[PDB]
Amino acid sequence: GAKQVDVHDPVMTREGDTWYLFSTGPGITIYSSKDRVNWRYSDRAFATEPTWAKRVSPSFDGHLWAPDIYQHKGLFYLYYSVSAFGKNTSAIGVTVNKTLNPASPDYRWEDKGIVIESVPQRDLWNAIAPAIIADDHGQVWMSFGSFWGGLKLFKLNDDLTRPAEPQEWHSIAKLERSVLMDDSQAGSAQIEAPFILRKGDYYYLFASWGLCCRKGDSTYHLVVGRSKQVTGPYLDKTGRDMNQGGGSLLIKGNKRWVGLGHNSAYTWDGKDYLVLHAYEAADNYLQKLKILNLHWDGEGWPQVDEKELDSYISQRLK
Ligand SMILES: [Cl-]
Repeated sequence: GAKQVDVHDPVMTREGDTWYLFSTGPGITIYSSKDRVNWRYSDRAFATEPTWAKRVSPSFDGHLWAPDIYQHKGLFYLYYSVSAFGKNTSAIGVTVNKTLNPASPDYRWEDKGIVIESVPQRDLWNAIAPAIIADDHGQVWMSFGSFWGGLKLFKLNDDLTRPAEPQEWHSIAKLERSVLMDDSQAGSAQIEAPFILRKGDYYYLFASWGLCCRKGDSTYHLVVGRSKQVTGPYLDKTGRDMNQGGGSLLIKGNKRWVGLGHNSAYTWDGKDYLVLHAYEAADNYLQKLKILNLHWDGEGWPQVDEKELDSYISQRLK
């Protein structure tokens, strides 16, 4: 290729011998790769935009946020966020395809509409940044959230397009906020973008703390907690519940990478990987894809080598 690939809020999956990468961007931006390093543009999920997006977000600009990709019964489920900066006029949608290869006769994204929507003054959460997790009991869950009253988990219905009925919800992580604050304001609870990975006997909840998207002043970083059951509670290394501000440091930025986060995490062929964006100080703070090897310490906690922020170098192909 020649330049690193620029992404925000990345997720990944493999179909056959091809890797696919999904990013925040117009219609959700999709790339493909044979080796996880050299990436070509593949498609955008929506050629224009979801038919319903403007009614949720009247000033919608075409950019969909924070995708999650999930394989289930032979299909590909791509969750995506419609929102507006600074507000909780937001909704998570899902669109489904039979395959990820755009040359395939089976290739077509079909929107299934709104999974969940937040409404100002009704909901103390923000319906963005979905992540899908299955448990040991045949059930599938969505975690999501950003600012307001924090991160939530709810049970999905049988087709994975709406909340199961009757509904079942759980709070999984939170930072301080008084309800006397105006309901329309994001607050000081700088927590977002949950992602859950099952490893050994625990579920691990990753979350982003601090502020993204602000050049030299970004404080964005990753913290983690763990729970025996998918529904919590997620505790940190000191035994503090993430519902009361717990979370142990996984990785933070340095002089070259000022802010990093909004991660995913995967087990591929018996090894584990952390997938994130990081803002490159030497290139106008432009967010680059980073894939790091995910290790586990003697106490059962994830660990990464921050040197891989430099040695993992994606390439954008023609
Ligand atoms: Cl995400």
